[PDB]
Amino acid sequence: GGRRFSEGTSADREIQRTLMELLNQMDGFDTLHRVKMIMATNRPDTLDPAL
Amino acid sequence: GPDAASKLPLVTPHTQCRLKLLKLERIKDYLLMEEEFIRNQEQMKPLEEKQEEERSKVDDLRGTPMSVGTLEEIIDDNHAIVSTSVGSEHYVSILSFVDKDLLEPGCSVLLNHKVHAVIGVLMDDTDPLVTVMKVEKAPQETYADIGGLDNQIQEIKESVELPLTHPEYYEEMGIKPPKGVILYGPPGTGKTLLAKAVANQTSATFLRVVGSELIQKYLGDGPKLVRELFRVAEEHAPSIVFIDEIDAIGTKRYDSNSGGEREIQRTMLELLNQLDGFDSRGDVKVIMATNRIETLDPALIRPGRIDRKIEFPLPDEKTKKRIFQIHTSRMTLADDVTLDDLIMAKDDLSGADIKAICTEAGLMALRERRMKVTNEDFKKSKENVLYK
Amino acid sequence: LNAKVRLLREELQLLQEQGSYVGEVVRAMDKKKVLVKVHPEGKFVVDVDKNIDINDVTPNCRVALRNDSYTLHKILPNKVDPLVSLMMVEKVPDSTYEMIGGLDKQIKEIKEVIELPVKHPELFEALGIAQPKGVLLYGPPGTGKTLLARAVAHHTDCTFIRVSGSELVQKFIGEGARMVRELFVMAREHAPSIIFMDEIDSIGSSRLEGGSGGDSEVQRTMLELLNQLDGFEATKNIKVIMATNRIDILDSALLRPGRIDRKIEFPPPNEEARLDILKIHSRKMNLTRGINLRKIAELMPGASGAEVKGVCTEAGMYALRERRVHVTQEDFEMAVAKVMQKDSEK
Amino acid sequence: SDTGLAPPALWDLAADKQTLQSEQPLQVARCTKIINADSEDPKYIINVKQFAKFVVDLSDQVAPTDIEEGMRVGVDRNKYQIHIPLPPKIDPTVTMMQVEEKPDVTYSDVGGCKEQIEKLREVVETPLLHPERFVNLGIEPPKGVLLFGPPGTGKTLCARAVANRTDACFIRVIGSELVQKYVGEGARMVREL
Amino acid sequence: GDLVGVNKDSYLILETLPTEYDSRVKAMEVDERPTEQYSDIGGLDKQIQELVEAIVLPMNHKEKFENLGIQPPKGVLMYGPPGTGKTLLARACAAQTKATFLKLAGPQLVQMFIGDGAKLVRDAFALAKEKAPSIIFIDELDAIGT
Amino acid sequence: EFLHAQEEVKRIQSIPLVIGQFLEAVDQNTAIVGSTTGSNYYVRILSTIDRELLKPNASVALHKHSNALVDVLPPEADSSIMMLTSDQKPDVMYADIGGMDIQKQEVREAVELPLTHFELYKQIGIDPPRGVLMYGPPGCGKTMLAKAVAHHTTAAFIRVVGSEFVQKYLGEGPRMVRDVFRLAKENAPAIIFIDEIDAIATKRFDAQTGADREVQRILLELLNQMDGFDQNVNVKVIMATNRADTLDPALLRPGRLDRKIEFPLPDRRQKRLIFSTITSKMNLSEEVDLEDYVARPDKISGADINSICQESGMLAVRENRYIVLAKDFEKAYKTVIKKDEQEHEFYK
Ligand SMILES: Nc1ncnc2c1ncn2[C@@H]1O[C@H](COP(=O)(O)OP(=O)(O)OP(=O)(O)O)[C@@H](O)[C@H]1O
Ligand SMILES: Nc1ncnc2c1ncn2[C@@H]1O[C@H](COP(=O)(O)OP(=O)(O)OP(=O)(O)O)[C@@H](O)[C@H]1O
Ligand SMILES: Nc1ncnc2c1ncn2[C@@H]1O[C@H](COP(=O)(O)OP(=O)(O)OP(=O)(O)O)[C@@H](O)[C@H]1O
Ligand SMILES: Nc1ncnc2c1ncn2[C@@H]1O[C@H](COP(=O)(O)OP(=O)(O)O)[C@@H](O)[C@H]1O
Ligand SMILES: Nc1ncnc2c1ncn2[C@@H]1O[C@H](COP(=O)(O)OP(=O)(O)O)[C@@H](O)[C@H]1O
Ligand SMILES: [Mg+2]
Ligand SMILES: [Mg+2]
Ligand SMILES: [Mg+2]
Repeated sequence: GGRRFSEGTSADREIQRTLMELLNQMDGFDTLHRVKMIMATNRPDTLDPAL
Repeated sequence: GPDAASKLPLVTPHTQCRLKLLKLERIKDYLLMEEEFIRNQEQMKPLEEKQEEERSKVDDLRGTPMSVGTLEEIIDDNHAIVSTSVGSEHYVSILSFVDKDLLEPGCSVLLNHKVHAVIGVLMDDTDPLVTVMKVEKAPQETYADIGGLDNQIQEIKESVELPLTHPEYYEEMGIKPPKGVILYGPPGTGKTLLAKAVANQTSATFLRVVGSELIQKYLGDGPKLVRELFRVAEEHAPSIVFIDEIDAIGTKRYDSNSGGEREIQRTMLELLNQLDGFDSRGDVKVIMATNRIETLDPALIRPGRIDRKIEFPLPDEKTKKRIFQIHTSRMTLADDVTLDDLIMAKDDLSGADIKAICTEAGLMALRERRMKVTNEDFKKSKENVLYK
Repeated sequence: LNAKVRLLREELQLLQEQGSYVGEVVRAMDKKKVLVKVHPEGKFVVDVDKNIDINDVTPNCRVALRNDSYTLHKILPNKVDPLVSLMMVEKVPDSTYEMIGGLDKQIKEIKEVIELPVKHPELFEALGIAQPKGVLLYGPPGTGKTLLARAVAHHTDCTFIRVSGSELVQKFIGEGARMVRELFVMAREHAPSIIFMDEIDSIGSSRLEGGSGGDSEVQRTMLELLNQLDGFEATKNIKVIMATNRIDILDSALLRPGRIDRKIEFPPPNEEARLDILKIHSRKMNLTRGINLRKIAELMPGASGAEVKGVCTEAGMYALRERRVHVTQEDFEMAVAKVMQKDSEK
Repeated sequence: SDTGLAPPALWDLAADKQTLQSEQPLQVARCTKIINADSEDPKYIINVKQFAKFVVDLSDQVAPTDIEEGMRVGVDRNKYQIHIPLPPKIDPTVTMMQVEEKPDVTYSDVGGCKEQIEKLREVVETPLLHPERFVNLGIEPPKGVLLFGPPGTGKTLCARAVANRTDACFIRVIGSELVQKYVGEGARMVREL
Repeated sequence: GDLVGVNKDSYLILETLPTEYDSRVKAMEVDERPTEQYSDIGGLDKQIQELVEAIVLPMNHKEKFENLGIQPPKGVLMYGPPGTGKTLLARACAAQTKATFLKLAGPQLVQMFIGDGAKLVRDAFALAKEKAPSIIFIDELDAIGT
Repeated sequence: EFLHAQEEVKRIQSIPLVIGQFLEAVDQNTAIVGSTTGSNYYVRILSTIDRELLKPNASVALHKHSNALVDVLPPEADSSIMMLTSDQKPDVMYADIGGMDIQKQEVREAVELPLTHFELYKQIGIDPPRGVLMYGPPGCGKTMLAKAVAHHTTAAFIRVVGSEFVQKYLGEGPRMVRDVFRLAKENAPAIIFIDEIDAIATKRFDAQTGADREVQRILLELLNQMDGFDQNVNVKVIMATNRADTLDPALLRPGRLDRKIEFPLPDRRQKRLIFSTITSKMNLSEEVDLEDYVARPDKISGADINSICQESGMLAVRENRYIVLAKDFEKAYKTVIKKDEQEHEFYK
């Protein structure tokens, strides 16, 4: 997940892309039908305000 | 390594003393015997030509598509591990045709393209860092041009120039020359002027780096440039390294700095080692210039790292007139402006302001296509520079 | 006809010899041998076919290798110059003195430090004044700082290299990319050049108070650059510039006299300036007869260069919502309402 | 020329025939790293640099005890057979820290640190030299010393001097070299050391 | 997901190789057991017992916990001032126990590449499970537990 | 026999061929091509290939053993397929958008209108925008408008995701980005959507990892291909992001997408228009008053508005009811907006 740093690190923009893919396949151009997701976290504040 | 010229610079006679003649004739006799010594043996033993046969066989042993790779380690002589072009490591066999001396761990190696082995070393392209700070020659500023500062020119002459022109003085009293010089004064006093003056009448590779480039973007690429700076200086024989605006390694904060102050400090702790560490030093003299000598760690200035501290004050009235004369020397004035009247324009003019007046005066004469500056030009020049 | 049949019959036997690699020759070597770097593959030292003279084999360029006994075959078309790539990523629009509005006094003051010292040396030495190196252009955003800087870099036949960080393009200038004084390594190779350095990193509305921030990596650039063009620099044909919205926030070093030779002024256009600015950008649409532009200028008190070139373009758009083919007076008048009147707040 | 032209007299000393005698009989190998020693008798699992992870056994002359897991070893370029163990890889930046030339300063250019010098020799210049003295007693000599003081007091001189007489290998570290860009490899230089 | 060997020229499965573990993870398994009896540690008597009854006893008397139906405790954190005997107990407990003693560290699970740290943690626990009763010691947990 | 040599040279075509790419022609009978294996080869072109197809970077088939042009394939692509109605159309009308006229109009005047009334722009004199950025808060209705445009569009639509352009095979990303623009040119009226462009265009680029050197080429290829439009091919590009602050400035310059369409948090007016369009399809009851709900000072953009209606109706199914009463919405707002304690009234 994460908060999508500005001025992050070299091997941290890559994890950002993976979030932007898990992010887009949730609610994007092709609505996902009959697939429900459950997520858990002990710190639901570092999450990007898009997830 | 070896020098092609200077076979025997024995100019001690410095005259028509016969001693010059005896040595010269000695080689002539040796040359005569060598002539028939080589050709004679070159007939009944036509195995190696040494001029066309020697080169020819090695080329066949070499390959037409000679490869380029990085030597990664030195296993026992005649054997080494060389990194292939892309990502592979090969336990190649070193051929004796190579000098076997330039095989530094990581420079370059030429390998055969089929049975890969060491065929020859390759000289390393001049890294862009060296060219960045390799000042060739100070364009125009001479040493009598500086003017004004007199007691302060002797210190720099006596620390970074005398030990290279007359070493005897620090050769008979057994005193090592003062290590470094730090120049400090108000903004604009000739600090850099004297800095580039020494580059003029010097015989050593001058390197210049401003304090602002010592602070970089990524962590660790800090006190690694400092290592590169002093690695280039050592590699280039005698050299004077000039660090300008040293008060930018903790006086100015930049967002590009991934690590904050804590990272900049480690740059200083590496610069501290490079000036006085338990490594050998060689011949490298550091000139540091700053406009705030009170804002830097008082260990970089500790005696031993930088020894002579030279203080640059605002120009004296008598020196102020000299500054105007030197800057206005090549100017066709209109025998109507008096230098002495403009000497007292503001309580303290740095001297860089003096050149600013004498340079904006010309721009104020170009606008009218006039090749003579009048009092009006200077009067409006003295107001457009040190007022707004 | 007999030859044509023969040629086409040998093509089948000809279009089977292995193709040729395409590489770049970093530096020529001795004994008619060159050192080339091949496409996605390692470097190679390769012999040269006798048909090609070693003199033609020059620094970076595109060559060919046979298939397995690599040997230069032909000097292929030249590769794109690395600097031109920088001018393609950054897209400072090309501009000329004609599309300059209201700035006549400033145009005169810019040609005296970037045009005269370049196109006419031996005139600045007739007074003994050292050539000016660096001009600071200030003024509100959109007033025309970049539009004039390019013009003076277009009418003097000098390359216009813009340095603004943008580490995306931080590979066409220097592979190492350690210190800013590497652009010079390419600046001195491209004849007289002007190193523009823009500003305005969303400043004036953010970072007003303290906390993080600090300095500006568009200001530290000259302090490095100007420190070299003032002494330790051989080629005296390189000159630098800034555009900044504020001259009171410049460091205490860039304002010391002797560093910046001239400080040009770019104020928001006055009435006689807005009309001329509007005229230039209005000669691009099918304007109707008798469009009173003097009335349009009055209606926009305060518009640097973009609130004006936002009334001409939006005027055309307003002529499209109606499905018309001619731009009328109402369209321009209704344009100022949106760009200026409706957008005045915040 | 300008590439590798060595003393021409040494080339014939190279015995070009032997070079040809060595540029054919001597097969060039490829570096690799062993991951497993699959049991049965041989069947060693191998991992070449960037080709694949093959399965190799031996050639004839490498004793099984000569090879162990995680050991650098060369392999054939055609059938991929282990032929010679290879040394472990030490980071070149960490291998340059070893001092090869002793600094030209001895334990007679530091003055006033009589007590400091004596206390710095029973932990770095006596446990190694004359190591039998402590054996005839139960003593593990102290291992480690911190030298602290105001700048320009002699912390480095007493260290540069110890390297002039020490018989054991001396390894440099500056404290800023151990700062590196990426997370991780700032401890590798402290593990490899 | 299994590892299988394949013919080099005509790809075809010939054998099923044993599961592979990162070379780093295999070097953290102690083979030369340290020699430090419990009598070597002093003062920490109420704490040495508390550890032997949570990491060693539940490994030799499984018949006892299952008789009372209490799941054995998971994990033993050891904290205190700089030097008090934390690593002595761990080293000592690695001597009076006939079981694998996978010895982790602090800075070591940290690796530059993305996901390389996870490998050394998943592989450091799969290996212990792949073997008989094992104790995995994670010293200097600050570096990976901030 | 000439007709016989012509029909005999075709043997060099054969079935097994490697698709390459055309880069530049050096002279007649020769050219420079780039093989998909990853390389640049100096090959010889067949004397029967119609040179009219030897366009700028395109699809050319090379002989397997010895690279040599032997054909010119029709334009194609790999990971970019035009949406062919069917079940792959967005299925969202413009009437389902909760009153974003000002934003809706802007996209219409910059994407849809130029494709239809191309000749009008030349007549008036305006230069049509060549790409619109869609930036704003997270959930203000950016993708939904694009979902609508793909529906009521008479031109082909090409959908991509920003993270799709970076793949394991080195050197494949630049080819994938190039195929999208090439395929969007064959069907001249088309719209190219690059969603979540934040993953392909970021200022920071550390040129040592190799994951950034592969993203330096994707972004550079995008820039190069967006400067190859000659004001005569109508291929509009729509690019939607969430954090515009991270975008490389070079991507927001004239010639590239220069039309910043802000999508801000709805104001009081718009908020009332969103509750009405969403609640139109719901059952709803007379006693429910929407005005009471769109009156608060809270800032709920577009999703918690749908979440409110979503959960509000969700409550109805709890007691098995097919109407939503005012008692249902009240219980929905307090579990969706969850206003923070931000206040500290002693400050005012
Ligand atoms: N005492 C002086 N004598 C001669 N020229 C001077 C003197 N002081 C300043 N100048 C002139 O000032 C000009 C611009 O400032 P200068 O380069 O001298 O600054 P500086 O004293 O080195 O200061 P800083 O460290 O702030 O850059 C120089 O070209 C130099 O000729
Ligand atoms: N006791 C001493 N006798 C002789 N010279 C001394 C003594 N102490 C210091 N010096 C001088 O100090 C210089 C080197 O100082 P050194 O770097 O060792 O000091 P330091 O305080 O340990 O350094 P730092 O804190 O900068 O790392 C030498 O020129 C040496 O002659
Ligand atoms: N005005 C509106 N009318 C109807 N639904 C709306 C409105 N505004 C937002 N929504 C709702 O917002 C949801 C998400 O919108 P959309 O798919 O366009 O994403 P987005 O806001 O652009 O997301 P992101 O910015 O994170 O990419 C949709 O399910 C839609 O129902
Ligand atoms: N005096 C002027 N005459 C015509 N156009 C102008 C003028 N000043 C600014 N512009 C317009 O502004 C644009 C560039 O503005 P720029 O120089 O970047 O503004 P700023 O200097 O505030 O950054 C050009 O497209 C140009 O059309
Ligand atoms: N109770 C004790 N009895 C004997 N030695 C001890 C005792 N406590 C600590 N030590 C000494 O401390 C050292 C181990 O330090 P340790 O406690 O492992 O450090 P840390 O707590 O940082 O891991 C051993 O050399 C040991 O001799
Ligand atoms: Mg998303
Ligand atoms: Mg200075
Ligand atoms: Mg020291």
